[PDB]
Parts: sequence; structure tokens; C-alpha cells
Amino acid sequence: DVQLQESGPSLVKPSQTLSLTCSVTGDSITSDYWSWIRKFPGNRLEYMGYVSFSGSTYYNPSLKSRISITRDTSKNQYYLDLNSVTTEDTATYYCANWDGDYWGQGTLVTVSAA
Amino acid sequence: DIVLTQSPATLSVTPGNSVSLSCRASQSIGNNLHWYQQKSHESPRLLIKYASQSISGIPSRFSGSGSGTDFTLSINSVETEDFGMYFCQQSNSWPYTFGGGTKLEIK
Amino acid sequence: KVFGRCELAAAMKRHGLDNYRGYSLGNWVCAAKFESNFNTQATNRNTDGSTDYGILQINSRWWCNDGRTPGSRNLCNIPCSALLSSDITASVNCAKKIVSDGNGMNAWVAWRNRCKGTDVQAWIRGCRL
Repeated sequence: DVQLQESGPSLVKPSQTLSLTCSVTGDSITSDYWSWIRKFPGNRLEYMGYVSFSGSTYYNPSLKSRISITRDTSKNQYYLDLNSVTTEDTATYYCANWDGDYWGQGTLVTVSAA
Repeated sequence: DIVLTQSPATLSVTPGNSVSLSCRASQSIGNNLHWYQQKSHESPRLLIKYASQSISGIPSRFSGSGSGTDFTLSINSVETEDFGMYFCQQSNSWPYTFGGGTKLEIK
Repeated sequence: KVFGRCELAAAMKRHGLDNYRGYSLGNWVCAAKFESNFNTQATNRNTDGSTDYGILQINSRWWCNDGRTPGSRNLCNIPCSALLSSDITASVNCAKKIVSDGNGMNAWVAWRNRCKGTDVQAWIRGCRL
């Protein structure tokens, strides 16, 4: 069966690039659409975007083009890059298939001058 | 951007009782409204897809209805395992958007 | 089953295709018309061993699993037989995933050759929806 898991830093500095990796197991990345969803401290969900089988991408305008979602076939995993982060990007990040049946565990990423 | 509004924001119920959660869209989205559940320290779980289609593995007491701009998620006879957050999400237009969510807790 | 033009348009509207991902309802009726001629049981074996199934001729190489196509990917995570039902739920659910890719409705050759660029809305005119 299929299982997803997010990995990456929990603490990042303002203005830097936040990157997360989503590991997929049970099937090939090339066999589905993959997404990223984050939950803000206030119980507010935001669909960041997804990358389809043809490699085309769809990003949430709210991200003002600071986002990037790429795939790595050999490693059977995809990623999320978010540029010039601010404390406004502090949230719990989740990777999930487009259908919504497979979700990762979610991982808190805190943006702080510390 | 399509705006999904969920009311009430909070709902208190006694197990055994039934509840109905509302979600309205700023414009029509046909049947492209989905329901998710989320418990603390957990990932969202798809309960209903496309307004009313069932999901394998989800309890039968969950059911959705609606079309256009008015939708509801129903839980026939609430159970302890059902307390948590409930979110609706539209996929009719990009960007996909979520409603503010409704919290279901024990009375 | 063979849907009537208006019958399918009303049905597809019920299944939320009136304005899905930027595509007006006329597009979907037109596509079904030239893809399968409104026939839900329509099938077509291709030169690569893949087969197109349903009212929307969904290909077994990338979208559904019919169990007899080489590099099948099954992006719609559904068996091709489900796309041959008189009930269009599965075909629609899968078609929505297809159109959510960057190729949009260009995924349908007949739609591209007979609908893209034409007055597709003509396909829903004169219908009780």
C-alpha cells in the first residue's frame, strides 16, 4: 500500500528558503498527482499546490510565487521549496496525494529570528 | 478565489445524538465540495468526496448532501471517535480553498 | 447506454461539470459526442494494447486498470470496468482528475479535433437543465 512521510528542518530563519521532502512508499511517484497543504496556528488550512503526472504545476496565488514543487523519480519522493519566509509561514506542513486519501503525518515548521 | 464559509464554528453534542454541519460557497461549485476530519496532532482524513460520494473505510454514519453553494455534512448518532475539527474544501476552481472549519465536541 | 444530448448535459451538470476548472458544460457534452457518441459502453482497442473506455473514452495506459495493458499507471486508481457503467459517476470523477493536469481537455483527441475552438455552448442549447 501507499504511505507518505515529511522530513526537513523544524526551525528556520526569516528570509531563508524553507524546504521539505515527502517520501512515498508502496508505489511510484509517477503514478499520481502530489500536493502540499499547511495548517496555520489558528486552525486555518491552505492548499499550497500540487504537481501533476505531466510535471505541470499549480500554485496558490496567496504564496505570491515563492513556492516550488519538484519531483525526484529515482528517490521516489517530491519536495516543497518556499522562498523568503516570514513568521507568517510558521505552520504544520502536510504532503498528500491529489485524491486526498494519502496524507503524511504533518510536520511543524517554525519561522523565527531564533 | 472561491470563499467557503462554515457555520456554526463550534458545536457541542452528546454521543448518540445526530448533528449537521454547514458549508456555503461564495459562488456555485456544482458537486465539487469535499469533507475532511482532523483530530489534534493528526493529519486530515477525507470523509466525503464530491458533496455526497462515500469513502471506503469511513463509518456509514457520515453522509453529505448539497449542490451549488449550500452543503451539509451529517453524522447520524455521534460517537466519541467523531470529536474533532471538520473542514469542507472545494476543487471546482484553482486555487483550491478550505472553509474555516467547525469544531465538534462533547456536550 | 446511449444518452440523449440534453439528457447527458443535465446529468453532467448534476455531476458538477458546468464550470469545472475553467471548462463550461458545453465542452463535456461535445467531447462525449465525438468521443463515444454518448455511448457509455463504448470501447476502443489502441495500437499500443491500451484501451479507451466509456462515454469519455478513458485510456487504460494512464488512467484506469483493465489488467491487460503494459505500462498501466492507473492515475484514476479505478478499474476500467467502472467507466463502462450506465452511471457516469466514475467516468466523471476520473475525467476531473485528467483535466486537472496541465494538458486540460486536450487529453481528449476528439474534443481537440471537433470541439476546441467551436461554439461548444451550442451543445447545451435547447435543453431543459
